[PDB]
Amino acid sequence: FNATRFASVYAWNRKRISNCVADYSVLYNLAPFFTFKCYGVSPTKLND
Amino acid sequence: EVQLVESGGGLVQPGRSLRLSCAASGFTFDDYAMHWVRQAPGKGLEWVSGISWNSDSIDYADSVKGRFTISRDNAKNSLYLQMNSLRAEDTALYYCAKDRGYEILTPASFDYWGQGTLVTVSS
Amino acid sequence: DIQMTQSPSSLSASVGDRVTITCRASQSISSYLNWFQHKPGKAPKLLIYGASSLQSGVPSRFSGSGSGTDFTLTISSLQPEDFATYYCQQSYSTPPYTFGQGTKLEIK
Amino acid sequence: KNKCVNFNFNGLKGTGVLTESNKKFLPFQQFGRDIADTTDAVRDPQTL
Amino acid sequence: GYFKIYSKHTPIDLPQGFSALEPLVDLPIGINITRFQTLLAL
Amino acid sequence: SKFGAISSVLNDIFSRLDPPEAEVQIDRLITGRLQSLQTYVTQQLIRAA
Repeated sequence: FNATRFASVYAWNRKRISNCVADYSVLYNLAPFFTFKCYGVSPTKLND
Repeated sequence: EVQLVESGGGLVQPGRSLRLSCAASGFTFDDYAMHWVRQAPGKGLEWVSGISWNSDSIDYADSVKGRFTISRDNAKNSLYLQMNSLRAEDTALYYCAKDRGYEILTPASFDYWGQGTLVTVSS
Repeated sequence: DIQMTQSPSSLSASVGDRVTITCRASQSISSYLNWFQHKPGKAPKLLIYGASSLQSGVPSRFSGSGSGTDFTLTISSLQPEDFATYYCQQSYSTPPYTFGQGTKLEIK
Repeated sequence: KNKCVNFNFNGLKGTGVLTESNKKFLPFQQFGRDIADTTDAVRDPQTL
Repeated sequence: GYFKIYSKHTPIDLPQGFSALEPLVDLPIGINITRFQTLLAL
Repeated sequence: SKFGAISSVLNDIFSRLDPPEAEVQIDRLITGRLQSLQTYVTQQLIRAA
C-alpha cells in the first residue's frame, strides 16, 4: 500500500501473501481509503 | 532519520562555475524525485530545480534556465548541481530536498530536507 | 501565474496561547497547499502536506484547514520550541512550487 | 477435552466434545468428514 | 496457477493393479505451460 | 446441499458475513431444508397408508 509507484491496469501487478499474521485494522482506520467495499465477506469479520 | 549531506559550497568570482553534490543514505533512492531550492539571506524560500526518480523529466526555474544543470547518480545514491555563469544575486543558501513522489510536477511536495550549503559569488 | 500573500508577518503570544496564521492565494488551487516550518538554525521541516493532512512524527497541536483560495494553520498549545518561520507553498499552478513570504512567530 | 465446549479452529466454529482419534490421516490430510458430510475429525494447528 | 505434483513409488508394460497417488507437492508458480521434455542421465 | 447459498454450513455463514445478508442466506437454507423434510414426511404418510 505504501508503494511509491503502481503498474498500469493492463499490466497489473500481483503479489502473493502467505505464512504470516494479517491485521486489517491498519487498512480500516485510515481515512484516505474511501472506497472499501467487499464481496462475499463482511469487512468487520476480516479480523477473525 | 534520512540523511542529506551537501558539499561543493564556497566563494567564487562572478562568471565562474562551481559544483555541488548531495548524498542521501536514509531511504531508497531509485524511486524518489529530488529538488534543489534556494533561500536568500534576507528573503524566503524559493525553488530552483528538480529531477525525477530517473533522468526523464527535468525542470529548472525560469530565472535560471540555460545556466544551471542537474545530474543524478543512483548507483552511489547522490545527485549533483552544476552552477554556471554565476552572478552577484546567487549568493544564497541552497537546500537539497527530496520529493514525496516520483515525478517532477506533482501536487506532492518535499517531505524531508537537509541542512543548506552556503555559496558566495563575489570578489 | 499565482500570488500568495501572508496577512500576518510577526505575531506575539505566550506559552499558553493559541495562534492562527493565514495564507491567501490569487486564485483557487483546489486545496493543494503545504505548510513548512523553518528553524533559523537548522534545516526547515514540513508540517502539513495537502490541505489538512498531518505529516507523521510531528505533534498533533498544529492543525491545517481551508480550501479554494485561502488556507489557515492553527497552533493550540504553543510549546516553547515552536519559534520558527512558517511558509505556505502551492503545487497546483503552472509556476512550479512557488513559495510565499515568511511569517515570523515570537512568544512574549 | 472430554466435555461440551465451543471450539474455533482456523475460523471453523462449532460446539462439541473433542476426544482422542484413532484415525490415521495421511500426513497431508488436514480436515476430516464422514459419510454424512459432517466435520467429525480435525487436526490442531498448534500440535499435529 | 498452481503446479500440483503427485507421486507414488512401487517395488516391481504397465502392471495391472490399483494404486492411488497421494498429493505430494504444490507449487505456487502461476505461469503458462504448453510443452515439456524429460531429463535423462547418460 | 447448499440450496443456492454460498455455503452449506451455518457457522461459516455466521463467521463470514454480517447479519444483513447472512439473514438472506440462512433463510434460503432454511426454506430448502424445510421443503426436503416436508417431502420426506409426505412420502412417509403415503407409505404408511
